[PDB]
Amino acid sequence: PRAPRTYSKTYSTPKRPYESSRLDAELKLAGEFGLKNKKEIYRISFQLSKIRRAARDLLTRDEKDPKRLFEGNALIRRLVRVGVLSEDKKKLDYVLALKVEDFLERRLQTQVYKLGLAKSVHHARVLITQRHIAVGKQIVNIPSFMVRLDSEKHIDFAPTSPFGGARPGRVARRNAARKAE
Amino acid sequence: AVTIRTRKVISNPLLARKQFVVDVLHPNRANVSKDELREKLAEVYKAEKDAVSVFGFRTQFGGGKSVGFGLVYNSVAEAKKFEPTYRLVRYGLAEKVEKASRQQRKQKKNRDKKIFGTGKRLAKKVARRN
Amino acid sequence: YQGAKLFYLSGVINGRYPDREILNLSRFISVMKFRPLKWRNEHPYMLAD
Amino acid sequence: ARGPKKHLKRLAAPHHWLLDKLSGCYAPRPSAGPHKLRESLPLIVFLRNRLKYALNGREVKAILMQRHVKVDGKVRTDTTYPAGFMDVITLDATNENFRLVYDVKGRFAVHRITDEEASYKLGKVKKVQLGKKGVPYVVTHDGRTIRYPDPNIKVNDTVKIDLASGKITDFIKFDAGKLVYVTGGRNLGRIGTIVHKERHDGGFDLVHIKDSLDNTFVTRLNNVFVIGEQGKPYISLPKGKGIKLSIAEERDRRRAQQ
RNA sequence: GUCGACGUACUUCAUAGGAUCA
RNA sequence: AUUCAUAAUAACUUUUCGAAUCGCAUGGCCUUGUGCUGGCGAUGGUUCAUUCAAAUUUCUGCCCUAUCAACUUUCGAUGGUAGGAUAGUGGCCUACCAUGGUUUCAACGGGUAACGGGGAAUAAGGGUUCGAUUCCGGAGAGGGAGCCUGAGAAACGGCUACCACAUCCAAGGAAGGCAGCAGGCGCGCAAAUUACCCAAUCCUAAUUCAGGGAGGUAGUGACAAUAAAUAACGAUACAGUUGUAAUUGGAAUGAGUACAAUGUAAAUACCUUAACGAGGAACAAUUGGAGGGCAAGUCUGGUGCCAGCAGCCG
RNA sequence: UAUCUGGUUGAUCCUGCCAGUAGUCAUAUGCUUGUCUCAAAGAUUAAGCCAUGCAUGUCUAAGUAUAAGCAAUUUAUACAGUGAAACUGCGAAUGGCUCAUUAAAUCAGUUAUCGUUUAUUUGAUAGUUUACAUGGUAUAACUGUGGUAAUUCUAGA
Ligand SMILES: [Mg+2]
Ligand SMILES: [Mg+2]
Ligand SMILES: [Mg+2]
Ligand SMILES: [Mg+2]
Ligand SMILES: [Mg+2]
Ligand SMILES: [Mg+2]
Ligand SMILES: [Mg+2]
Ligand SMILES: [Mg+2]
Ligand SMILES: [Mg+2]
Ligand SMILES: [Mg+2]
Ligand SMILES: [Mg+2]
Ligand SMILES: [Mg+2]
Ligand SMILES: [Mg+2]
Ligand SMILES: [Mg+2]
Ligand SMILES: [Mg+2]
Ligand SMILES: [Mg+2]
Ligand SMILES: [Mg+2]
Ligand SMILES: [Mg+2]
Ligand SMILES: [Mg+2]
Ligand SMILES: [Mg+2]
Ligand SMILES: [Mg+2]
Ligand SMILES: [Mg+2]
Ligand SMILES: [Mg+2]
Ligand SMILES: [Mg+2]
Repeated sequence: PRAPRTYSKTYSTPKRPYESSRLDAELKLAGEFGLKNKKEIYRISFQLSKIRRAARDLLTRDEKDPKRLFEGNALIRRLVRVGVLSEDKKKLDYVLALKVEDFLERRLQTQVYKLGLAKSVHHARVLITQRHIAVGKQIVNIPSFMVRLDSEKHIDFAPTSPFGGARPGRVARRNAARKAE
Repeated sequence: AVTIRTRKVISNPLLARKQFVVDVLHPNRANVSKDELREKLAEVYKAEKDAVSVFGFRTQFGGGKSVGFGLVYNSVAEAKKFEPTYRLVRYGLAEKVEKASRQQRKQKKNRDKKIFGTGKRLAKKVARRN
Repeated sequence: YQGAKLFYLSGVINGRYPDREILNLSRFISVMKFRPLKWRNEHPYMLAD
Repeated sequence: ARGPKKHLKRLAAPHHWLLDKLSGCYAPRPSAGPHKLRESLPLIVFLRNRLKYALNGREVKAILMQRHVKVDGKVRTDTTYPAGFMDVITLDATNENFRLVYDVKGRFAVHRITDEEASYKLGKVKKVQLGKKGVPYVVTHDGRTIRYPDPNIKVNDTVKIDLASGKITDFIKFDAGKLVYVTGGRNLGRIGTIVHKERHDGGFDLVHIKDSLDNTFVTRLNNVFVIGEQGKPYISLPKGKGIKLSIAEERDRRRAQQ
């Protein structure tokens, strides 16, 4: 038979889901960023936990260790590239200082809201899922799309979208035809 | 308009052709037919349309561009010699051979396996018996 | 019930269904077994021929 | 099993072939030939996954049946012929010649050579013995039996073989200071110079090799292949000249060139 | 035979103590 | 490291091998003859080496059991000599010999819902458990036994017998092995298609071409996993700057339908895309839990008008 | 276990105790089930029994065609293209499936063959024994005559 294809879980249930403070924190996060469910928050928390555990394990290694140098430099480069970590904080200690909000801000939903293309996080989500947002020349319909620093300046309305210079949607030309008739 | 660009061009004299990756920009169009791409590539490479093969075209998410693979044979005879039969059938260069389904052929094979010899002697034997 | 057999018949040719599916249906009936029902096993009945 | 096997699973194939794990369920089993199964590169992998001339096995067969491929100066038509180390592959239509030499990573590299360098190869003398009628002969690492050898040729030496006639033109003794190429183990693909051969009777002899950067490593004698005197190899060497570079140095160079 | 011994599985009884107030 | 490679002498052999084979082409010598010579290949053939393998083999490592302490040795158990047999070492077997071999550092016997490993889970670490199941190796083809062929089989989609089942029959005979792919029974209670194809992966052959239920393609119970729609922006209205709308405005879009093209061996689907596709956006999201309130209603109890049960029923 | 909730009296604090609340994985099962990518399908310790179909055949210029086969023809009065059947060669000992037996057995790592077989591939290797080329000591396919209810049964010439 053919060789297996790998798969993995991108989220995990927290140790105590029922903590009242935790429930309030999830409520605030979902409301601020317009997240659909607690699964997305768990996903970002799982990613952050993985990153911080890797950073801690590297820190346990003695300085100048080739493994520490190579892996820590790669990790810091990735975090700086995605935008979570600022340029001036290029150390493993500041990697442990990251928070879920830093990742959530980089989502294409929040970026579309912030850049002024949308009036709310929910309006940004609707614009994304309806194929109105293009990062460069590529239409992206995934709200969880993580925007890189270089990609940040190229978010715009898609060429095919009615807002981006294409013809009006079905409703607009429908109403125009009915008015004309 | 439509723009066709050939990338990663390799010249394969072993198979007597040129291989490449065809990237098609087709703004305001669903996609480009293999016929039109073959004609345009033949015009570009100064070959007969019969000698141009194109396949594996996928339109990128969001539309506007397609990527596929293309072959340009040195002349038509080499194309007929090397090209797969199914692709030739697609282009009309060869006619589809009509054959029974695999189950029919396999059952016929087994029935013939049961018979020994030409079988004419068996036929006349059963005829005389009955 | 969950998982019940459901047979699919495509078209009628010469007032007959496709041969393959009827063969499948015919075999399915053949190997079938019937439960004992309370009423039918307590009363005598007969379908007039 | 009740006899020899004829199939090879992709996951069971040699790693250095670099085969996709999802492309299929089977991999080309190298037919019997000069080189062992795990130390060989079948022509299908070379023509398809390395040179990219052929897009599928059928096209490889079409190429071979046209008799366009020569291995060591002789035309081969078998898809899974086990081409291996130091084998010269000639494609006359493309006017191209290749020598199969490991790169530092441990994988057969696409190394192009000149026609003059394609006229000969090198062979490690695996055995030296008298045949029938008292005619001495040498058996090399590719299974070539060459009769009437120079008496000075002993085991572990490297003989330069002319492909046109298959005769020994020159030979190199195994001694300290000789340039060697590692053909097995985790140091596969490295080039260095012998420093000392540690001899153990009834066991495996170990050789200490010093590379150009002064690093030293120990390898079993079976994996060593003499290729010339220091700085003067008898064959053109691949890019990097068999020098291992740490991951950090590779990163630095890659960023520099990019 | 509402029999004895053992093995196994269960049920049940033993929880309030100090300080202030009325 | 050898009685090794190799060589020599004397013979021996139901005794072998040393081309009575095939395709394409028609070159060179001459004393001019269908004379002499001669090219590129295929297939066989002895031996050696190599490759694919096989067989045997050295060291170390297995779960529970001591309320299993002695076991093996008559019928090989330990070893020696010679033979036989094997491809070959060898108690592998035979004949004659000795009396040896294992064991509280657990032999031997018993249990195993015991194929072994790479691996999986958990855990802070030590540990504990799982591993029929994508790779490797072993064993089997209903249960024992024995073989022909062949380089390779103790083969079972090869053969013969016996044991158990079981099909056809004119009763004389004949034919069997799904722990292969589909699909049935094993209950009276249940679960993938008796689908398409060699296009890719590789395998077999005299062989580029034929074959391949190996394998791929699609179909089919939410196996295990990834992403992610079910609305967004306003105005008006009503009620205690908050809440509620079968109120209302024109913009957005895919679920679905479908010219087409791409995809594919041919198809389906995906990615594209003309034209349709939204207010109850009825294009009608689910699974659990908690708490109410209502009567000319019903039942039970009693320090009056109350309390409990409860209330789809007035 | 932790956290949280509740009970421990005439009430409120401070202790202690008691009850419920944790977990993924596994089995069975219930309700719901729109889109994209991807992927698996065991289990009565029953390795229990199987209707039906298929799953192993194979020809190049290069072993054997007077098929009373096809089509081309005077490129062919030995043959010459293609070619059923049969002989010959190879494969069928690979692949696929299941985990019954098996407790120093298998298997893992590591050794040995100076202890042996090896089709095939690859390289070498054979002036030493009517020939302008020997037989049936011979048959298949095929022609023709037949037996059997029946089989991938086969008898005589
Ligand atoms: Mg659009
Ligand atoms: Mg040795
Ligand atoms: Mg002996
Ligand atoms: Mg004896
Ligand atoms: Mg186990
Ligand atoms: Mg068992
Ligand atoms: Mg296992
Ligand atoms: Mg077996
Ligand atoms: Mg069975
Ligand atoms: Mg058997
Ligand atoms: Mg079978
Ligand atoms: Mg078998
Ligand atoms: Mg089955
Ligand atoms: Mg032949
Ligand atoms: Mg259900
Ligand atoms: Mg819905
Ligand atoms: Mg869609
Ligand atoms: Mg003829
Ligand atoms: Mg035969
Ligand atoms: Mg035991
Ligand atoms: Mg052992
Ligand atoms: Mg063969
Ligand atoms: Mg040979
Ligand atoms: Mg006869």
